[PDB]
Amino acid sequence: LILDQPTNDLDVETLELLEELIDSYQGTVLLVSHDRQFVDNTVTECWIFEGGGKIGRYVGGYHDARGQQEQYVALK
Amino acid sequence: PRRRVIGQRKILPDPKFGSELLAKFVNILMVDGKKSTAESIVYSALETLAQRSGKSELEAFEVALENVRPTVEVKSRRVGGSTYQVPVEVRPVRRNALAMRWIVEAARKRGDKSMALRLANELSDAAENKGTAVKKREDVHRMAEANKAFA
Amino acid sequence: IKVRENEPFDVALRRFKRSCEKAGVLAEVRRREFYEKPTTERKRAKASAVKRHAKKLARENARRT
Amino acid sequence: RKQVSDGVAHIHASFNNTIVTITDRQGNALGWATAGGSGFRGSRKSTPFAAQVAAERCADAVKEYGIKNLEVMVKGPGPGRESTIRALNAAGFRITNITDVTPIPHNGCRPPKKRR
Amino acid sequence: QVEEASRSGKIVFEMEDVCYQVNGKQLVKDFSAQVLRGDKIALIGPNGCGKTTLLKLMLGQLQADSGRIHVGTKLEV
RNA sequence: AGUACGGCCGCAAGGUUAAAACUCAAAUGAAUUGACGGGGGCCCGCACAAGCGGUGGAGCAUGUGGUUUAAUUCGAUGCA
Ligand SMILES: Nc1ncnc2c1ncn2[C@@H]1O[C@H](COP(=O)(O)OP(=O)(O)OP(=O)(O)O)[C@@H](O)[C@H]1O
Ligand SMILES: [Mg+2]
Ligand SMILES: [Mg+2]
Ligand SMILES: [Mg+2]
Ligand SMILES: [Mg+2]
Ligand SMILES: [Mg+2]
Ligand SMILES: [Mg+2]
Ligand SMILES: [Mg+2]
Ligand SMILES: [Mg+2]
Ligand SMILES: [Mg+2]
Repeated sequence: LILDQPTNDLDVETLELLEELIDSYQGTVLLVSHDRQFVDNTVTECWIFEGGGKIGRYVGGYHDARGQQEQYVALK
Repeated sequence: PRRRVIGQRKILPDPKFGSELLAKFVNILMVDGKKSTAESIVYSALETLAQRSGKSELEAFEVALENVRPTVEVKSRRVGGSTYQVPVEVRPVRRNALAMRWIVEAARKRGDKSMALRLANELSDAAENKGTAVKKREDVHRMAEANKAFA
Repeated sequence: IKVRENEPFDVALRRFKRSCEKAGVLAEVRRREFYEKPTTERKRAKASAVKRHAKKLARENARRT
Repeated sequence: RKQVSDGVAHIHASFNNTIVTITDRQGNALGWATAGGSGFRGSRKSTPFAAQVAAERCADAVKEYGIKNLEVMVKGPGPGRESTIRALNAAGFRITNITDVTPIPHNGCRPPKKRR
Repeated sequence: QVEEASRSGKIVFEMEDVCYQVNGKQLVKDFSAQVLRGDKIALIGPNGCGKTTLLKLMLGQLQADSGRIHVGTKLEV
């Protein structure tokens, strides 16, 4: 599954089902979203974008990944 | 171990660096009693960590470890029909025992290539607070705080 | 019950409630009644006490420690 | 508002919960916090740590009045009987006198039956 | 309800040394990552930072400037 | 069976007085030695806990149960 903002126009009642469907999905899922609550229930990793073509790959939902990004030390 | 108490068991030091810390790490990931192979992997994995970090051999292995060793961890402590768990502080000598374990377990997943490679990736991540091994610590670190009422 | 605590104390140590009013006083009021299990309790609760006087008098023995 | 100087702390310690309420001298409430509302829903709220956080939050939301001097009135036997009043000390309140106001009948109304 | 299919190969996407840059600024500079079976990945970032174009590289919509991308073996996208 | 029928008492609930046929070879009391307790103390041990590695899925080897067969000889059937 590749989802470029799959929940743009959906209401929460229909969005609630999509959170449960995508979660239980057995196969691979790469999803793109700009909201916070939705990615804390479907994803377990992040590819946080940075400037200059650099992508930092963190572990966890949205909030966990942003947590590692405060504590980054970038391997001096 | 009801009546018994056990002092310790002596371990041979690591040959390149006369440190017992790197000597136990080789033991943990060694499987089927193949000490030569697991020793080669650790050497093929910490050679690159010198290349990336700048720190050479053990300050580089320590720094990645130090962000992964925990502070507290929980256990099941049912009283008289209860089923809850109690956060208990851990002694300074069990920290590295748990810290090394979490690295190697998370290294066997995330299969990239030869173990000397996918372990090198995981060690470097822990040098940055980035990989799975750090998350396993925080997953414990949360559960020890969410049950802080028991002490 | 009340503690004025005076000028320097810096710490509670309120073991002054243990005398008189405490959960020891309220435990009997949490529930119950039955009007005679107190007389079963108070008969048991002192039959044992004298039975300890017999064991306390039973120190007239070698016992070799 | 009203910049009240001296207040009173009421702690309703119970076998299941603990409700902290800060009032002025004449029984006018200013704010409150409970163990349950501090993210301790379930069996955890009956533990003195949860009682600590209830007074931790009640120290806030009353700081608008700037309450400096404090009396403590403890009611009811329960876990959070001394944990709350130690929390207020670390919260920065001067405490003058501690009280016990647990209600005890002189053999008044009949209690519930018993639980078997 | 979703329509599950047969399990894909253990490696879905592998791209290393891949570095694609639009005329002005670089969108992806020397990427090196792997996507395994059953791994759920969220792309996040700022606006116009290449999230939509990154997927286009994976499916081969547009060609990487360098580095090569290898795709899974039993995929049903 | 403290029951039935009949008296006396009661507003009623029912109380008091009080059988017989029939059936069994016992019912019972106190104490003893064991066993047992979702009774209590003390102690244990790969019993949990802390760990490493498996079985249960797949293909095969071997034994058993069932079913078939002219016969699928007999035996072993919780821990053991
Ligand atoms: N067809 C195109 N021609 C030229 N530039 C383009 C084209 N498509 C995208 N770009 C540029 O490439 C960059 C990344 O665009 P892209 O569509 O990948 O954005 P995105 O990271 O998915 O962001 P957003 O969340 O805003 O959609 C931007 O600078 C954009 O202007
Ligand atoms: Mg009740
Ligand atoms: Mg009668
Ligand atoms: Mg009778
Ligand atoms: Mg009669
Ligand atoms: Mg065990
Ligand atoms: Mg099998
Ligand atoms: Mg025979
Ligand atoms: Mg046979
Ligand atoms: Mg036979």
